[PDB]
Amino acid sequence: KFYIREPPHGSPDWLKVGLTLGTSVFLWIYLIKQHKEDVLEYKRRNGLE
Amino acid sequence: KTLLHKYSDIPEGTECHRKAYASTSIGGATGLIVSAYSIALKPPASFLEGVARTGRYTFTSAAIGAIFGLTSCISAQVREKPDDPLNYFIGGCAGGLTLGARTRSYGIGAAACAYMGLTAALVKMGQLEGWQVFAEPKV
Amino acid sequence: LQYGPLAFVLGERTTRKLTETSKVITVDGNICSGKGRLAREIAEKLGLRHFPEAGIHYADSTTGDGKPLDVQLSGNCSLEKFYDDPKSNDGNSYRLQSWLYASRLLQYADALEHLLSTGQGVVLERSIYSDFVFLEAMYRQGFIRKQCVEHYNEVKKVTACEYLPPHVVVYVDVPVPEIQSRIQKKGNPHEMKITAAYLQDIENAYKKTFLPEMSEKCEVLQYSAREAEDAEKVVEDIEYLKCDKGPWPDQDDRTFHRLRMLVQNKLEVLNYTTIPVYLPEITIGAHQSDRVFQKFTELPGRKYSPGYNEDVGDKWIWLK
Amino acid sequence: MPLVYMNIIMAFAIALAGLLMYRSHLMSSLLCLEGMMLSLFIMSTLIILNTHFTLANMMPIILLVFAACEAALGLSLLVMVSNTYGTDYVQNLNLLQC
Amino acid sequence: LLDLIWLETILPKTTSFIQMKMSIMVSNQKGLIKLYFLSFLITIMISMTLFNYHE
Amino acid sequence: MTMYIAFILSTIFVIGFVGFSSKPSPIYGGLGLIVSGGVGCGIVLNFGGSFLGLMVFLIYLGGMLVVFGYTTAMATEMYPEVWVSNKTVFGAFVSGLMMEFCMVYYALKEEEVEIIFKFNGLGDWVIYDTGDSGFFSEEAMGIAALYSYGTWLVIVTGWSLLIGVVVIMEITRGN
Amino acid sequence: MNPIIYTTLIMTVMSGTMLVMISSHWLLIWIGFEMNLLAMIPVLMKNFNPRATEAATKYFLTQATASMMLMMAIIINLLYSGQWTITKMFNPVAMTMMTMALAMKLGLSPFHFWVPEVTQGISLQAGLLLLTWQKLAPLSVLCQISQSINPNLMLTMAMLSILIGGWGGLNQTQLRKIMAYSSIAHMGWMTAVLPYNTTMTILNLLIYITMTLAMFMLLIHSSATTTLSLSHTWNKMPVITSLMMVTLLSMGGLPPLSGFMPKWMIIQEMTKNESIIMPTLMAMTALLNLYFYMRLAYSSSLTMFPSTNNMKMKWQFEHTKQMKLLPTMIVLSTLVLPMTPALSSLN
Amino acid sequence: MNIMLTLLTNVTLASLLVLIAFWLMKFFLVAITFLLFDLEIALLLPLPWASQTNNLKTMLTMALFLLILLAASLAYEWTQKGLEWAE
Amino acid sequence: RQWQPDVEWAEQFGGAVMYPTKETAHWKPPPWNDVDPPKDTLVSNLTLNFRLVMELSGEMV
Amino acid sequence: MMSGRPGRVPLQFLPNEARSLPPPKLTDPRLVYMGFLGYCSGLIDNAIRRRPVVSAGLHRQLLYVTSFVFFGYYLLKRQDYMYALRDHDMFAYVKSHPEDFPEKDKKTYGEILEEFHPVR
Ligand SMILES: CCCCCCCCCCCCCCCCCC(=O)OC[C@H](COP(=O)(O)OCCN)OC(=O)CCCCCCCCCCCCCCCCC
Ligand SMILES: CCCCCCCCCCCCCCCCCC(=O)OC[C@H](COP(=O)(O)OCCN)OC(=O)CCCCCCCCCCCCCCCCC
Ligand SMILES: Nc1nc2c(ncn2[C@@H]2O[C@H](COP(=O)(O)OP(=O)(O)OP(=O)(O)O)[C@@H](O)[C@H]2O)c(=O)[nH]1
Repeated sequence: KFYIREPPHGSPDWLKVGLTLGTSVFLWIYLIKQHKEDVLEYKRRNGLE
Repeated sequence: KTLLHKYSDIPEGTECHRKAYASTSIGGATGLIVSAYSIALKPPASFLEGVARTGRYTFTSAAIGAIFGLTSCISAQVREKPDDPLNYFIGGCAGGLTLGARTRSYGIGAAACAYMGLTAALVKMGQLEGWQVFAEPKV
Repeated sequence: LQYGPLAFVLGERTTRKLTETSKVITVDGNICSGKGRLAREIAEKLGLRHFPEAGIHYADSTTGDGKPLDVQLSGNCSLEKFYDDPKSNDGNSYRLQSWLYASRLLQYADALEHLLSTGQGVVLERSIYSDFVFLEAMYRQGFIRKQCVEHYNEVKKVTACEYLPPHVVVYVDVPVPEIQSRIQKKGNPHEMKITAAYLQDIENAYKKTFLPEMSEKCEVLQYSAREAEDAEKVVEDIEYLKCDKGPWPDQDDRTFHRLRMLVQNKLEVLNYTTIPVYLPEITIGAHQSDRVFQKFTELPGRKYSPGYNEDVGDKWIWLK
Repeated sequence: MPLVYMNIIMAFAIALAGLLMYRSHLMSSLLCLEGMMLSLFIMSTLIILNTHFTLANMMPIILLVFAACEAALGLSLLVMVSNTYGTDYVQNLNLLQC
Repeated sequence: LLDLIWLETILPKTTSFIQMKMSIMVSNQKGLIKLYFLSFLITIMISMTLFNYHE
Repeated sequence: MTMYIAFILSTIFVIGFVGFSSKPSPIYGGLGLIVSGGVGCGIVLNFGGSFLGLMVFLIYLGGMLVVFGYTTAMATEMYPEVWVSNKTVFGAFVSGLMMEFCMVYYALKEEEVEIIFKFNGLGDWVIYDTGDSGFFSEEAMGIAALYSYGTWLVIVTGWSLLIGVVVIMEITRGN
Repeated sequence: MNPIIYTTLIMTVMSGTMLVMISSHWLLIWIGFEMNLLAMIPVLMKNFNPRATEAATKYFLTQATASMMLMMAIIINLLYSGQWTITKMFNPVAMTMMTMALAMKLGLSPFHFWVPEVTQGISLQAGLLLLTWQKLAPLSVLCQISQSINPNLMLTMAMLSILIGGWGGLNQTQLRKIMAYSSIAHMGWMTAVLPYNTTMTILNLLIYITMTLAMFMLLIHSSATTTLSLSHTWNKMPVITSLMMVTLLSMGGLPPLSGFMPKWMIIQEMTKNESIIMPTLMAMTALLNLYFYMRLAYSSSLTMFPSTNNMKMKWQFEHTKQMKLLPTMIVLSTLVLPMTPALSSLN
Repeated sequence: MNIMLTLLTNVTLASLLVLIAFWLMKFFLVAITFLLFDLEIALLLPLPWASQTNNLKTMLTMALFLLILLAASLAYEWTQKGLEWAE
Repeated sequence: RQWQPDVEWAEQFGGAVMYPTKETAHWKPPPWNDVDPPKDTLVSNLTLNFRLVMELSGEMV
Repeated sequence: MMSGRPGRVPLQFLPNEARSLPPPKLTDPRLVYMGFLGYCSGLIDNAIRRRPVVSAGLHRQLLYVTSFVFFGYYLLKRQDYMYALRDHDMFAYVKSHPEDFPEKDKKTYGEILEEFHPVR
């Protein structure tokens, strides 16, 4: 290994990254969920569908 | 705005003495303000020097205003066209030539028209057309 | 994390780690006056982290492999060049000193960081406060010029102000005829070419200014080279004292947060070492600087931030 | 508008001029800086007492209270000037010329 | 004469020169509180009274 | 003058106000405003603000300026200012008497003083009302409501003062 | 200073500025203003150098004077109305008296004299707070009382700000000073439209915050204070000065770089109000801002400047500062122009 | 009436006597601390009337808030040298 | 190679004021530390004639 | 302008009746621009930290894109709401003040003169 000392990012910080995907997957699933009933509610609020 | 109304109320090309007195009052008033700031931000020597600088700034500003009012009114009724924008423009060098002589260098005097002459002409366009510089909020 | 605000908030102090064996030792002396060996002796007697004397490739022996880099790639100066040609046009003389002063300054920061993170004292040779004696001596014979001095001391005041002075200074006194006769015994062909004039200037600068100017900041532990040989003598009275002089025996965790803020930021310790003073001997134009930096880029490891070099073998780049 | 109100109103106007028209010693401005709020405090009490605005008796105290922190902030900065130059003289208060 | 002596000194250089002089004293004050706050005094006085902004 | 007693109280308030605002020595400037501070209390006292009048004595008069005069003590100019040292301070003082005595006389006239605002400088005694206060004191009840109605006012005042003490020590320790 | 009190001293500054915009009482409006000032001074004095003390004195003297002047804008209002509610001012004299009070706290007309000097004295981190966060509070009050504001009085403050703000930057070499002068020029822009449509003032404020944040942390990352110090930054970190050039042009207002969005909206709003001379001179003198803008860009990355031998040291070590939210700030401050119709969100 | 009449005669009786008897950083630090320790005294000076309010609960919890806040401000000065007159 | 700025070009953008003038002739560049060098020490080491000559630091001897 | 309308409970990012509008589709060109800006933030972040921008961590960039896409969609609804509100109350007003906007009569170009100006 080139570096004499392990650098602060020179390792996969599993807890941090696993949180990052955890943030995104929860974010998208909320997003696709929220669009669903918001569309569905708009369908029935005006009497479309 | 007593001074502005005083100058505007005098009909164009009429009562040149009134116009000249009205014009030099505005010039002198502006000359006082800039001199006061100049003394403020740049402290002069003993009070005689302070009033000397005040005298210079007021005299130049009053001179520019006085003759400009004279040329503008004169240009209006001698040519018998009061609505002419050029009426004020020739005042621009008139005011401009005055500045060029007060500093005793016509290089500033030459540039003095092209900007003051246009602006003096520009003001006349504003009065005729109806331009508003500080427009009241309408929309 | 490091002393970054969160660590200080959670209660991590620094006075808690400090003990009686927490001092800065400047075991200086003369040109090859044997002070290098005394540095190890003092370090191993009281268990202080020893720092080898700062050179041209010291910073090279801090990062990456901790191995010397190309002189063109790191420093562009050569002490041997100054040793051979006394007054050249390439400006190796002054540029050697200023790079030396920066290397010593970085060494000082590394020393303080170790002390402020362990509480264990540190010994250093030719501390950054000493450095000015060489440069002024180089000016005495004409190695550098008047305009050269202005850049160096300007860097000195803007940098060395915040660093606290040492606690212990060991001036190994060796007299001029001995040094001017010992340099033949070394045998390294570069250091034979040493003028007695340059030597004569360095010692008189030391005793008359190096010790007194910082005597009020820490006590002067004068030691002849005869005293330097008897390491048992010098180890008693370093402990026999307190070093009440200077501002070090007054600081608390309030200033220590500031001190470990700067030393941890290695870029910050030497950010002021690059003052835009356009001295001819150190000013490098864009063309040479660009090519050299581009040469620095595609070197191993240096291409990216540390730990982010796929060429070295840092796996998980797509995740880290 | 009653005369007593006029007298306090002009009292500030000279105080505003007194602080703005500056003198060599920085102390005197600090006296006038919080002097100007004394007229503010005095007149404030006048309206509320006159108008029987019982709840608005809140203001006269708290107005002075935070005016005190400013004065407390005031001379505390002043001593630092005195500890760096020797006198609070404001013509030397120009180190930021550049 | 015309192209690179007058046509560059009428619009370009004159405006540069005009902007030069104005920026000369705008950026060059004295750093004295007395002069500053005094300039405040006129500014407040002239604002209420003589631009007639109160009317 | 009995009818316009507060007017005399008010006039004395400004003349001392002008004197210390004329930038005299800080000790002398202290005198100029403390007498102004005391006389202003009489104005509030005469209107009925018993606590407010007495309270400005304790925190402003016997408060503010004691530590203020304390600071001028350590300033200790080798050349302490007296009113005769410079003619600028006398010029301000004779000025401060000038326009004050001017428009009060114009106030003594037809009473259409219209500098900035429109003032009718009649006898100050007219502005009061004819409504009794019963048993409760109007001033006392208002301030006492700080702990019943001044919920947000007391919190920010308490919080700022705690911030006030920490900032004072933080900026005086000098790192 | 100690971080825990340094945290809460800054934290109260948000709290004081928060209180200004969330209180309907005139007294509480001043309450947050001077709690804000109380905690601002130590952050100015964080470095504790004679210049830092110099900067704090000017800032305190200016800010304290305005706030005491602010009370009597309230007091006369109370004197002629008996209302402490934050709405339409009822007294013309108090109204101008208020506008000068708030303008000095914002520093647009020759009240601006402290803005360059104070900025230079304080550290770069403290400069960030002064020109970004301690500017919402005066604008918060102006937004609420905008309808009442005197049109001639406010616009005159605006032009004198941009005119001086344009001229002042043309001669300063310090990066902090030119930053301050450009901040003055932008401040004239927002307050210019302020009487007309407050949504555009807020949009200008929200947009103008982005570069001023982005530019400051970039300088802090560069650790540069003067133009020559900025010149050397290309060698060690050629990337950082490259992004600084992009955001520097965005501050100038050249489409499609977002930053022309506020200027575009201001011109359109003023034109709808029949005021057409106001925008033209306003836009024309914005070129004055662009000159020393490009001048910084000329010496930053566009033409590599001479470096120094000691800069070879800096290449070996990597940055330790965290500069949080920098990547988002740069991107949000240069390419958000196609999302201009998001203006209705601010309404 | 009587209040100034008193005030008048005491001063003159003192004025006559003085004429007849003649013709015949830490020091700063404690100063501001007192000032900042004096203002909230004026906050809690109205309190005997405050105890007459209908809502004792808010009054009791609030006057207690200032006193403990006074205690905290004093405590902060005590621990962070503060009250210690810098030697 | 293309032209690159030399030292003289840097000196253009290197003064205390970018466009020098007589009024700003003596203006000096700010110190790089942003710390003006400390002036003469304002220590009140007043020696009190207690005859016992004895100095104090405002409180402390 | 809006600020002060009847039924305008403050500190609300999406009033209830705003949901009676067509929600933006996830393939909205405005929305995909939000995602593009988020991606550009990811490149800058790695460039700022001196990392292999193209693939210097797929976790940091993924959050950058998702966060910008999220904040965009909510901003879009409020964007769509206010513009719908801006046009809505207009139609109520335009029928509330008929006399202020009288329909001018329509006369074909067979009547209106335009005094044609020749070009030479
Ligand atoms: C239609 C109604 C009006 C009719 C009358 C005509 C208009 C009014 C009169 C003319 C006013 C504009 C002309 C300039 C007047 C002020 C001149 C002045 O200040 O001169 C002093 C000085 C110039 O000399 P200086 O550069 O100092 O060099 C010598 C140094 N020892 O100055 C300077 O150095 C500073 C630069 C000049 C001052 C700043 C600009 C002042 C004018 C602003 C616009 C005024 C408009 C007035 C009319 C409209 C509004 C009412
Ligand atoms: C609106 C008009 C335009 C406005 C913006 C203009 C910007 C430029 C203007 C001129 C700037 C000043 C002059 C040039 C300065 C150069 C600065 C610099 O640092 O240059 C050298 C440097 C060396 O590269 P280095 O930093 O080592 O990074 C290599 C990649 N990791 O180079 C760099 O650091 C540059 C690194 C760039 C990396 C780009 C990566 C792109 C990845 C694209 C992925 C696309 C994926 C598409 C997928 C499609 C299907 C979904
Ligand atoms: N210009 C300059 N050269 C320095 C400085 N400090 C050390 N040197 C050089 O460092 C080199 C090694 O020091 P020497 O004393 O000659 O040899 P050494 O092996 O360190 O021996 P000891 O001093 O006994 O430890 C010499 O070329 C010195 O001139 C300095 O501050 N400036």
